Amino acid sequence: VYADSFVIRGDEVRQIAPGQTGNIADYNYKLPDDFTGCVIAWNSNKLDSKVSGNYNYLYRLFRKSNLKPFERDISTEIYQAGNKPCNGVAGFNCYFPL
Amino acid sequence: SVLTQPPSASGTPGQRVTIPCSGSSSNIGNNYVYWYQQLPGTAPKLLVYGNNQRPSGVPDRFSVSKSGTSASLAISGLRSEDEADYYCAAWDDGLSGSGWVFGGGTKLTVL
Amino acid sequence: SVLTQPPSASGTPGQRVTIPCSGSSSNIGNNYVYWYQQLPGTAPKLLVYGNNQRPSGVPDRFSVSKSGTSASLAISGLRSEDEADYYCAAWDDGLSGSGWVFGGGTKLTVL
Amino acid sequence: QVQLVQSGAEVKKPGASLKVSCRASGYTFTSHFIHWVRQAPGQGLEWMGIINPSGGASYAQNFRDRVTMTTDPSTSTVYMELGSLRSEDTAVYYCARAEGSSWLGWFDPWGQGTLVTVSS
Amino acid sequence: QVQLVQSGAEVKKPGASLKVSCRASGYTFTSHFIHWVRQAPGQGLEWMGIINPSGGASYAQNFRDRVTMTTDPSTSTVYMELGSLRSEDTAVYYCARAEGSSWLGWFDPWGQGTLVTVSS
Repeated sequence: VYADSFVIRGDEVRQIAPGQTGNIADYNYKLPDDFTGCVIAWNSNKLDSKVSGNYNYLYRLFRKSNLKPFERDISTEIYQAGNKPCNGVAGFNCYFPL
Repeated sequence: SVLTQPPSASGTPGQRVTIPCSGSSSNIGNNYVYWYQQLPGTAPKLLVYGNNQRPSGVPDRFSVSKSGTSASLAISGLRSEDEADYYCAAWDDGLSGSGWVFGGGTKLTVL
Repeated sequence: SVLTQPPSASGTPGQRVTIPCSGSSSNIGNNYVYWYQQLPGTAPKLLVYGNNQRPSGVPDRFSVSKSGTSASLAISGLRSEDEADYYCAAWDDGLSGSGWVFGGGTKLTVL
Repeated sequence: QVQLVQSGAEVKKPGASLKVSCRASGYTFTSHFIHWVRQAPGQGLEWMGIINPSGGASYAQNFRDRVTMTTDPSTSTVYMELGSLRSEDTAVYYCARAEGSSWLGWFDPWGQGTLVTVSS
Repeated sequence: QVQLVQSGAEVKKPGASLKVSCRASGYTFTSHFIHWVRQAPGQGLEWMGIINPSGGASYAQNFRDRVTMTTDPSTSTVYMELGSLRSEDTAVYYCARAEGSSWLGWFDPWGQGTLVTVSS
């Protein structure tokens, strides 16, 4: 049994099932189609959610290409739109990837 | 009705949005697939046809690929004009008949 | 105004007074129920919390029970000074917003 | 330079008959197959059928038994006759050309679109 | 003494702003959350806003983008500014407090309440 524990928002409960795709199902943790079985989900408002705000979880928003399934992603290289290099402070076509 | 497509798609400008189209052996498992884009108050245009060539007058930024028995179309550099409905077409043959079936469609827009 | 509360209660003298507080399973079945006694012109005060522990100095003449997704308050030996306001408090989840929505108010009349 | 012209259509009673014309210019008419397609509001697209510029024609099996083709390779016109209409067949029709070999090909020309509807 | 003091709403003019100061005494400010309660005449209790003793804040869903509300851990006082007055303001407001852990907590402190009336 490979138990994977992670916290996701309550709007993306539908995509966790095998087969579906999206911004979360292909950029961060893609589930193979041949995945036999299901998942376990429950609310965590009383445990993780806080009135003062919780900022302990993150996920990828931009990628050069779709990653290989079940291959861990660790490196957090910055992303750019134009071909001109950007460094120092923000500017034109220079945005924070995450 | 046989061709399956996402109900709708969306994305922020400057992102990359991928649209799938999954069929079967009869639809995609043997022959080529076409992709069609429809704009409000406009005739249909061409995005990818023949799956290895791109028509004239269209930017080549519209990336296309075949993943086994499915087609995938990825778009970068999203702008206002991108707001359109996408369909996938493939000559299909069935035990009762055969035809030029079009995809269900996927409404792609930005709020 | 999702919650429903009786406008008033009537009964013959010498009869036990039963007040039902019924809602949903999110605020009563899945959450604890708070029972407040509010005086006319005075801020509400918590009297019953958790259905298991009670503050000291409170006589046991009042009784409270929980069955299914509802609760019942039973008072034996009604007196003339029992005419007050009573509030049910629980955590509810609303489409517009989720929070601690209280009742409207119950008024009793003695002839 | 190259474009297809159709006939503007208006409201039709259910069970009536429709004669829709398609005039093409700017290219050799008797060289490309003709696809007619129909689009319904709040739905995808459905191709009506395929026509040889000089000869017979073929139809989708679901929409057969009610559509009739006639060709005239003199003034470069292609006609649809439609009958036994209903209130649920209100749609928009396009007349387009394809590659000379039919099936797998490029579809540069497209229909201007004609609307058919039922109302009173 | 352990009391939360808030000034009542006075008469004003259209186009002006109302300033209400809520001050906690008798206990440390960074020990209890600050909560807003509204009660209309002949009506139950409604809640608007939350200010943590040290942290962020939760505004009013209905009264958003026009109510100024913040915190200041210097004088143990908070200030609420109201603009674009309306007849809906006629109620009594409680600048109350709750437990230090929220959710399942006891509302030990209560406020006297401010009577707000807006009429033309």
